[PDB]
Amino acid sequence: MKAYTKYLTFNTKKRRELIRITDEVKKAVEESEVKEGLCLVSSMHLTSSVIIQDDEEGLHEDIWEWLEKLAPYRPDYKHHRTGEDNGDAHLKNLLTHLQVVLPITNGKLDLGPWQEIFYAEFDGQRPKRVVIKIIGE
Amino acid sequence: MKAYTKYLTFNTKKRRELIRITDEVKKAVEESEVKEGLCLVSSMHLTSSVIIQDDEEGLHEDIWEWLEKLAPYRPDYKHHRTGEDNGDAHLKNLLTHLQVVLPITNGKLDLGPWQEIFYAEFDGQRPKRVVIKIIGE
Amino acid sequence: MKAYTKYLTFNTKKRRELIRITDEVKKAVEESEVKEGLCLVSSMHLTSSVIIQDDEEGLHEDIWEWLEKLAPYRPDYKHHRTGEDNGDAHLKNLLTHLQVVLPITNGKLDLGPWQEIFYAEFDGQRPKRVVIKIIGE
Repeated sequence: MKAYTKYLTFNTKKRRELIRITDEVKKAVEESEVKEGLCLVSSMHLTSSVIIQDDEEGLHEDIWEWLEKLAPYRPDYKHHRTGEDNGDAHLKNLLTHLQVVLPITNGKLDLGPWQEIFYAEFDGQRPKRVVIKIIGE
Repeated sequence: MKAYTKYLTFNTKKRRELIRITDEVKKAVEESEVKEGLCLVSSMHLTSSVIIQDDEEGLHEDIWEWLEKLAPYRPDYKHHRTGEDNGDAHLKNLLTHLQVVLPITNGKLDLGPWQEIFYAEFDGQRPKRVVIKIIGE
Repeated sequence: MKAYTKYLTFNTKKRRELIRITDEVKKAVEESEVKEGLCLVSSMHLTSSVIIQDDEEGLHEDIWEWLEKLAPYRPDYKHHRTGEDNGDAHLKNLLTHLQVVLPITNGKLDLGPWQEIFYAEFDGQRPKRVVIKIIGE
């Protein structure tokens, strides 16, 4: 059986940011030479997630507003006992889920007509990685 | 290694609907002849998800009410700049997560005593697909 | 191809509880002899989930408070028609997502610097299982 691993590193210019990584993942799928298989794309951190959204602008704005609404920055989270006040970023990671698993069909990332893979940074400005793990034939 | 792919197509009679697809997935697991492996079941759209719930009626009603409560239809989402006002469906997809991964054990879908796989449509009435991707031996 | 299955059983002392199972999963990864692969860790129940959080105390308290806030116990959920009033536990399962999929790299669980796998019980005090399903080489 074939297996392929690749790590993507980000250091966003902002604390919160949406980064397209579909082509990155597609590059990995090609390198893996896998014809049929599974492709896991997961954030290795608790304050960021790999999500599948689409490209529309307005929707990107809606998700930040919904995230802030459901998992708002707060000064009083208990996590702040450590002096860290990125508690909301952890909640946003829980909310959105840290990862996605995609099919590989006929040597291709099996995506829907509008699906796009993003690295959703919730506490960036420092080096953080995303793992791509592919298995199959 | 063995790999099997199958797409399920839905065109719900309603914008929002709960559709049982466990037997569909089980049919695919049988066709794949896989003894031991993994089975990914994922929506190929941003406005629908594959979820695992159970069969109880009341709970089905609770999830729609909770979804509407956490990701309410709204006329003012920015996504509406496109004239599309299914923004809430995208949020519901984020909320519930687009997919599930299930074990295949001894040639069988490895499910809990009450687990049932559903295709949860949040903006239906048009052709949308779900991918089943199986790998293993 | 190699495949390995192991079930973890819990019967929490409390209705709601956070249980570390990272070492349990690591034990399974070792037993599987898999060098490169995927490792699914999923709750077999609708009222509990496998989540990835980190170890900080304050954050553990924040997640219970956020969960209760987003998916509060309630006496009036429709699910209660059955006399069961664990409706909130089902919602919490939806919220947090029942499972996680982890990479196996060089015979090791491929985890981030702070990632820890937990069994998050939302209606415990009875025997419930978590499945570990590993495939790869």
